Amino acid sequence: IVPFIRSLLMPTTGPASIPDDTLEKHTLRSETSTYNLTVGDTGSGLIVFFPGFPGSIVGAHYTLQSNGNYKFDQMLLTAQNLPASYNYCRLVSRSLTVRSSTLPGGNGTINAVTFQGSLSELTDVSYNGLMSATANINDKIGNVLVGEGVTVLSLPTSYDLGYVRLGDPIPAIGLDPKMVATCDSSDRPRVYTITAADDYQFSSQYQSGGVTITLFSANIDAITSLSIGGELVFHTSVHGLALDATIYLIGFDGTTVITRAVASDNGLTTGIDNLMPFNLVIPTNEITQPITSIKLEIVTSKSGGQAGDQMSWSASGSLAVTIHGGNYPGALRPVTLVAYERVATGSVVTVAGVSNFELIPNPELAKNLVTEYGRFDPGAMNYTKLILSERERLGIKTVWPTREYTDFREYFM
Amino acid sequence: VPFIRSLLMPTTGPASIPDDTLEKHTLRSETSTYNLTVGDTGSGLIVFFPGFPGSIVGAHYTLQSNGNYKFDQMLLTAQNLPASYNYCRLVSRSLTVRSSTLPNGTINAVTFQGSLSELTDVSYNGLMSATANINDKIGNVLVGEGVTVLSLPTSYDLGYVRLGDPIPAIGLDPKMVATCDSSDRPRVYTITAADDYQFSSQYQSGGVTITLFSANIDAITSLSIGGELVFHTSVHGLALDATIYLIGFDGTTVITRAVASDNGLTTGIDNLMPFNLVIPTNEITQPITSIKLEIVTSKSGGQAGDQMSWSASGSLAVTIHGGNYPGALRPVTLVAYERVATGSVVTVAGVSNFELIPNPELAKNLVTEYGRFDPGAMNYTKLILSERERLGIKTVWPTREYTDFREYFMEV
Amino acid sequence: IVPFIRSLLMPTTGPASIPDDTLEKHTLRSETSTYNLTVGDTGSGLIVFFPGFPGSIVGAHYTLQSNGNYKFDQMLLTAQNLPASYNYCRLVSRSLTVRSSTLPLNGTINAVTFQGSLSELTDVSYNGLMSATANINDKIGNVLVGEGVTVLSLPTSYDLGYVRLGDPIPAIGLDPKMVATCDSSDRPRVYTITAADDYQFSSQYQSGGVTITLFSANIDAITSLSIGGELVFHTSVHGLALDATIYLIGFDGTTVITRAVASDNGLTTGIDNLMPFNLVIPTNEITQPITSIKLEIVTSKSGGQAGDQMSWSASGSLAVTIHGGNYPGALRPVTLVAYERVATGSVVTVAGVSNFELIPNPELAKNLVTEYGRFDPGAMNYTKLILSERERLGIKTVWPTREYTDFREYFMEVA
Amino acid sequence: IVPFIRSLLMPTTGPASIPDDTLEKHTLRSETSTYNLTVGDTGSGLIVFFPGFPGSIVGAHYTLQSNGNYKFDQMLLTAQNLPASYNYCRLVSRSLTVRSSTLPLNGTINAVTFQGSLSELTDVSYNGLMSATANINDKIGNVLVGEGVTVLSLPTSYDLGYVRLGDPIPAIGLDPKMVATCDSSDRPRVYTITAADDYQFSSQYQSGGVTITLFSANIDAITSLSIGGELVFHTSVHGLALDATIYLIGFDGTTVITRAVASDNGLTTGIDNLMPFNLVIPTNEITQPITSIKLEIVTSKSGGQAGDQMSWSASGSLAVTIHGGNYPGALRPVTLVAYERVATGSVVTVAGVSNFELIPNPELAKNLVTEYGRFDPGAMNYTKLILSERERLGIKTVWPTREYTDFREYFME
Ligand SMILES: [Ca+2]
Ligand SMILES: [Ca+2]
Repeated sequence: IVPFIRSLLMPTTGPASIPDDTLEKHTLRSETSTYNLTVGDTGSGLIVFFPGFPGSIVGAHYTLQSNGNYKFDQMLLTAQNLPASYNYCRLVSRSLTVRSSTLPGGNGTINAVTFQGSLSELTDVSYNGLMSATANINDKIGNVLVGEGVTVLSLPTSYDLGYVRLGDPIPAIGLDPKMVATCDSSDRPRVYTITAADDYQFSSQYQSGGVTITLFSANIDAITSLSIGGELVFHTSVHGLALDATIYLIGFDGTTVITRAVASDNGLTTGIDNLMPFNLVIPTNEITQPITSIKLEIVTSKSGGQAGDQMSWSASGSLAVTIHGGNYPGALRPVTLVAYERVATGSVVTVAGVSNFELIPNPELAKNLVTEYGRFDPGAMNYTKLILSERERLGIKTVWPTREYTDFREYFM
Repeated sequence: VPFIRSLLMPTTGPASIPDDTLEKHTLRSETSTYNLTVGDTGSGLIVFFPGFPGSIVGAHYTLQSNGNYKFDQMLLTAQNLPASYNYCRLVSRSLTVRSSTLPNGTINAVTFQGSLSELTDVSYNGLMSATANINDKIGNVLVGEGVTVLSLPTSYDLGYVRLGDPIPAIGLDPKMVATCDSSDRPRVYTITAADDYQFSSQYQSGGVTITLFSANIDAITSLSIGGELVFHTSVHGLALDATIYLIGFDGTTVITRAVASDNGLTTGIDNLMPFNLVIPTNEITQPITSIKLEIVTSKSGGQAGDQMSWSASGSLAVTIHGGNYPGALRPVTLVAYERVATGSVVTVAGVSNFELIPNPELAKNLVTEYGRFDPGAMNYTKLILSERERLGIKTVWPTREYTDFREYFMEV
Repeated sequence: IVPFIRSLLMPTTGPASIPDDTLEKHTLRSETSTYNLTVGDTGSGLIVFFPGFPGSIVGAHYTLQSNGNYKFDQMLLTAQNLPASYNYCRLVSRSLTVRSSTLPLNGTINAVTFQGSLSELTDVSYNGLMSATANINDKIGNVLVGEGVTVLSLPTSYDLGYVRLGDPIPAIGLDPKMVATCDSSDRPRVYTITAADDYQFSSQYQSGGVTITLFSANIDAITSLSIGGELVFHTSVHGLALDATIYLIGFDGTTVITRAVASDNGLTTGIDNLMPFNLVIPTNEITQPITSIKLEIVTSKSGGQAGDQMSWSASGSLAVTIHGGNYPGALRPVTLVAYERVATGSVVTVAGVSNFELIPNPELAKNLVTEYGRFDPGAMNYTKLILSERERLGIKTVWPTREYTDFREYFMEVA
Repeated sequence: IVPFIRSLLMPTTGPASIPDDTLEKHTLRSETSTYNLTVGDTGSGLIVFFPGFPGSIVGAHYTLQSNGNYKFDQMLLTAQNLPASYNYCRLVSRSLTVRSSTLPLNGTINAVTFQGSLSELTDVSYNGLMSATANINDKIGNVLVGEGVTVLSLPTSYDLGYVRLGDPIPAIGLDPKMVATCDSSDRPRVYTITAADDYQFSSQYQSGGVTITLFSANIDAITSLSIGGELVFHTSVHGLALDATIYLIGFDGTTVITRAVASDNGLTTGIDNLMPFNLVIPTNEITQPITSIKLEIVTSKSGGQAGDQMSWSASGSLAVTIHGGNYPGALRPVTLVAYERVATGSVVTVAGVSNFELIPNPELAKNLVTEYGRFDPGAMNYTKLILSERERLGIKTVWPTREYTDFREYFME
C-alpha cells in the first residue's frame, strides 16, 4: 500500500512524506522514545502525551500522591534533541506504547483518552474522570490491563501545516557563559487576553512587610517560550505607597515554575496615572515542566507606616500572554492522557515509541545532508481522506488496547 | 455535491470544506435575524464581514442630517459561538436585506476587497466604484425586493480560528475577564510618528496640546500597541501627558489610553516613553477605523514668555490579533439604502455555516469527525469559481435574481 | 405515487393510512382549522402549535403585552370536536399556514420546532426562539407576515398506539354540571417533586397566616392530570395549623387551576403529621396550557400575634401524572410561530388541515364502516428513505409559504 | 456490512440507529463503564447487571459475607450521568467484560441471563445460578476469572418507545435539598397486594405497643415508585391507636427506605377506620435496588395496663406502581455474574460500552443536531434472521471472553 498510509497507521515502520501541498525540500527521520518510569507509593499516575508535537517533546510523567495532588516526575523526549541538528520540522506520524515490564521483589489498569484541547483545559484529570473528556468512542479506552498495555497513535489535526522552527540555537557570543540564544517556534501564536482589573478598589490597614494579594489566577498552556505584555494603571489618594508586583507561572502539579518581578518598590504618586508595564519574555530552557496557570501577586506597602494606617489604590489594566507557536496544531492541543492505577509500588511502567518527521537541517548538517521534495504519490492524499472519513467504520483509534492494535496491524498487512 | 450546495445556497445547511485541513470537527448553522429602524434621513449603511470566522456578522449605521454616520448596533449570530466553541472555520454564509414595513427606497451594495477604513468613499453612490468587478456590485435595487449577500471564498486551507472563548480564571475583581483570542495571522501596522520632530511653543497655564498623528487602521477584536517615543529637550521643568484614542467609523471615541502621565523631561538625556497597551475585545463597542496620539506639554512653575520645546523620534506597532486571517477584517460587503421612509423596518435574515471544535464542557457530549470524503468536490468548486463571470455568481444580488439562480441550480 | 407520502408532505390533499404495523380497523378523516386572530397593541404575539397532537387541540394564541408579559387569547382547535364523535385516534399528517390577511408590509415572523414541551423552552422571545433547536430545517427567520409561514408536521415515531380522545361516557348525576370522560392515558408522563427534605421553616406571624411558596416547578399539561403524594410535617410548637393550595399556572403567568390540599390542618407535636395529595384535574377545567405548578403553604398559630415565631420541618415528594402526556405528539414537540411589528388591529389568519385514523364512538359506529386500510408494500420504506434524506431534500417543519408552495410543485412533477 | 448488526454484536465499535419503525429525530452516543471492584474476605461476590437498562444504570456489586448474606458495595453506572444532558433515551447495544486484573490464578465465574427481575430469582448462589434459565446460550460456567467473561446485551423487543431519563426539570424552592425530575414512566409495572381479608388480630397489651409484620412481598424497583391503596380496620375495643410503617428492603436485606403510613391513628369502635397509602418514593432516595416491601403495624392502648386485651380486624389492598417498570430492559432481564475463590483484596475489573439513541435536553438541544438516521433497507430482516438462528450461530448473552474474541474475528471476516 501507499507508504504514507503505512507510516500514518504504523509509525514504527518508518517515515514517509506527507502527501499535501507543502512542497519543501526536506529529509525524513525517525526518532525513538524509550523510558522506564517508576511507580510511586499510591500505585497511580498520569502520563501526558502531546501526540502532535512538532519536535522532541513527547510528554510528561506525573505520579499521584497520597494527598491527592500530582507531582511532576520528568519530561519524555525523543532519543536525540532535534533542535541541535535541525532548524525546521513537521510531524509525519507517531505512536507510543505504555505497559508495565516489572514486579518489585516477590496488578494494575490503564484508562486513556485523547482530548481536543490543551492540558489546562481538561475539567477532570482523575483516573475515572478522563473517560468523559471526549464523546468520541474511538478516542478513549478503559481498564486495559497494565501488563498488556495501551498504544497511543497520533491522528492528524490538519494537513498542509507549515514547517515549524525548532528552537534551534543561533550563533551568538556573550560575557555570560550561561547565555542562551535560539530561533523559536513562532508561526501561529496563541494569545490570551486578561483584564486583571477594571477600576478595582483595593484597601487595607498597613502592616510591616506589606499587604499581599493575588489579583487573579488563570489557566493557560505553555511548553515552550512565551511573552507577557501589557500594563496596569494605578490611582491613589494616599501618599507614600509603593508597589511590588510578581507574576507566577504554575505547573500542572501546582508548583511554581517561573517567577518574574514586574514592579519593585514602584512608588505611587497621587492624582496621577501610575503606569506598571509588563515586558516579560520567558525562554524555553526556563520552563522545567508544562505551565498550566498564571497568577499576579501585588504587595502594597507604606515606608513610614503605622498600625492602623490606610493603604488604598484603584487599578485598571490588561495583559496579553503570547505563547509562541502555541496555536500551531499539535503544539499544545490535542493531548492524550494515559492514567494508571493499582500498579504495585516500585514497578516499572515502560514507554516505547517512534516519531517520524520531515526536517530541514541546520547549516552545519546541511553540508552533508541532501534534501528533496519527496515521492510523488498521486492518490495518497485521497486515500488518507477516505480512511479518516471512514474512521468509525474502520475502528481507527487514537488509543488502543495494545493487543487490538497488533491485530489491527495484521489485518492491514 | 453537498459543499457546492452549501457554498451557493447557505440556507440549506453546512457541509465540510473539501480542502486539506483535516481536523475532527462538527458542523453548525447559526441564523441572524434583525429588524433595524430607519432614521430621519431615510439613509443608512450596513457593513457586513462576509468571511468573519465567528459570530460577528456586521454593523448598522444610520446617516444623519449633518452627513455623518452614527453607530446603531452590531449584527451577530443567534447565539454567541465563543461560549460553546473554542475553534472555528467559516464554511458558507448568506444574508438578505429588505424592507418589511411602511409607517419606497433603493439599495446599492458592493463587496470591497479591503477592510472598512480602507474604503475611499462610503456614500450611497460612491460605493459603486469600490470594486471594478461587475459581479461584486449591484445598484438601485428596490428595498422592498431586497438584496442578497453571498459569501464567496477568500482562500481555502485556512486554519481553524480561536474564538475568543473565555478561559478558567478567578480574580478579586468581579469585572475581571479572561479569554483566548483569535491570534494566528496577525495584522501589523507600523507608524513612525516622529523623526526628529521639533515642537516649540510659548508657555501657557494648563499646557499645550497637539495631535501628533492620526492614522486609519482596522479592528473588531483585541489588539495591542507597543513601541516608544524618545524626547530631547534643553528647557528645564517640562512634563508630558500622552494619550492614545481609537476612533469608530462614526467618528466617536471608542477607546482612550494614557501612555504618559506627568512624565517629566530631563535635559540632555534620552527621555523614553514606552507603549504597553492591550485592548481586549469586550472594550471595543463598534468597529475601530482610526488611531490618534495626543501629547500635552506643560511647565509647572512657568511664566508667559517661557519657551516650551522638545524634539522627538519614535515608532509604534499596532498588532491586530488574527487581523490578517482572511475574512477577519477583509473583505467587506456594504449594503447602503436611501429614500426609505423614516421609521420603516429594514429586515436582515441570514445563515452562517461553520466547522467547529467544542469547548471542554460541550466536548463531553459532542462527537467530532473528519468529515465526508468527496473526491471531486474541490475541483468542481475551483471550476465553478473560475467560471464565475460566465456563470454570473455574485457576492451581492437583487434577491429576485438570486432566487431564480437557486432554481436554475436545483434543476441543472 | 404512495398516498401516504402525499398525505404526509401535503396534508391539505387529504388523509391516508399510516403504513406501519398498527393494524386496526379504522376510518380516515380530515378536520380543518380556521382562525382570524387579532393583533394586540404591541404588534407582537405568539402562536404555540402542538404539531403532533392526536386530537382536536391544534394550538394556542398569546399576545405580547406592553409590560413584556404574554397574555392568553384563545385555543386553536379543529372545526369539530373529535371526542364528541370518536373514541380513538392517531394523527396521520398536518399542516397550517399563518399569514396576515388584512389592513386596518406590516411585519415579520420567526418560527421554530422545539423538541420539548412548552414549559421546557428556555427563551420565548421573538429572537430567542431562533436557537431553541440546532436543526437548520426546524427554524425559519424574519419571513414577511404577508407572505406567511407554513407549519408541517413531521413524525415523532410511527407504530404509535391509538389514543383515547377524552370522549364522554354514559353517566347520570344529581349535578347538572357533572362530566364523565374516558381519557387519553396510555404512556403517562410523570413528574416527581421532592418539595422538601427536612426543610426548616421558621417565620414571624402575620395576620391571616404567613404564606410561602414551598416550591415552584415547570411542568406541562393540556389535558387531565392527577397529583398524588404526601408531605410530612414535624413541629415542637403547639397550636399551629396549615393551609396548603396547589396552583397550576398558565404560560401567561395566570392561575388556571387552584386546588386546596389542606385546610386548617392542625399540627400535633412530636408526631408525623401527614398531608396527602389526592388531586384529579379534569380536562374541562384546564382553560389554557399549564406550564408550572406551585405549592403555597400558609402557616398559622392559633393566637394571632403579629410577629409570633412559627416553625415546622417538612419532608415529602409528590407525583404529578399527566395522563397520556408522554405519548409522542401529546406534549412534545412544539412549533412556535412568533410575529412582531404587525400593525395593531390587523388580522393574523390561520388555516390548516389535520388528518386522522379514527375509531367511531358507539352511536356513530352504527353507520360508519371501518377497515384495515390499503396495503402498500413500499410506502414505509419510501417514508424512511425520504426522512433520512431530510436535509438533502430540504423537508422542513417550518417554511416560508412561498417555498413550501414551490416544494409542492417540485413534488407533483416528479410524481 | 449492516452497521446495526455490527453495533449489536460488537458494541465496543460504536452506536448505530435501531432499524425499526420508531422514527424520531435523535443523536447517537456511546458511554463507557469502568470499575475496579475489590474482593471481600470470602473471595466471593455477585455483580447484578441490567443489560437492557435504557439509561445510565448498568448494575450493582455485592460481596458475599462469611455469614452467607450479601452486602451491597456500589452501583455501576456509565461515565457520565445521561439525565444531566438528555431527556429521552433508547438502548441500542451494550457489552461489558468482567475479569480479575490484580494479585496481592485464583477463581472462577458463573454467569447467567435470567428473564425476570432481580427479586424473582429463586436461587442466587454461585452454583444455583446455572439453573436460572434453560437456554444453553444464556449461561456459562466456571470460567477462569483471569480470562474473564463478556456480557452481551440481546434485544427484549424492538419498536420500543423512547424513555424519559429522569432528567431534572426547572424548579425553585425554599429547600436547597429540593429535587424535581420527569421520570421514566411509560409502561408502568403494578403490584397489587391484598394484605388482609378480615384478618383477625388479637394480643395482650404491652407498654410500647405490640408489633407485627402484616406481610412481606418481593417486588423490584431501581427508580421512582408510588404506593397507593388503603387498609380498613374494625374493632370493638376502646382506646386503640395504630402506627404503620412501610419498609422497602434491599437485595442485601438492609432497609433502603422507610415511610410512616399511620402515626397514632386512633381506632373508633363500630366504624370503618380508614388507613390510606399515599407514598411517592423518588429515585434519589433509592440507594440500592429494592427487592421487597413489608408493612409493620404497631397496636397500642393509650390508657392501657398489664393484662389488657387488644384486637381489631382488617381488610385491604395496596397498589405499588414502579414507574416505567414494565419497559423491557428497565427491570428485566438481569444478567448475574458470580465469582468465587478469588483472592481477598484482588481487583475484579469491569469495562464496557453502552450505545444509545438520545434526545438532548433544552440547553444541549441548542448545539446538538438531531436526525432520523440512516435508511438501511435490509438491516431489520438481517437482525431477525440472525436472532432466529441464534442457537445455530451460538450468539450468547454471556461468554467466556476468549470465545467472544474469537467470535468477533470470525465475524469481521
Ligand atoms: Ca491544500
Ligand atoms: Ca414495527
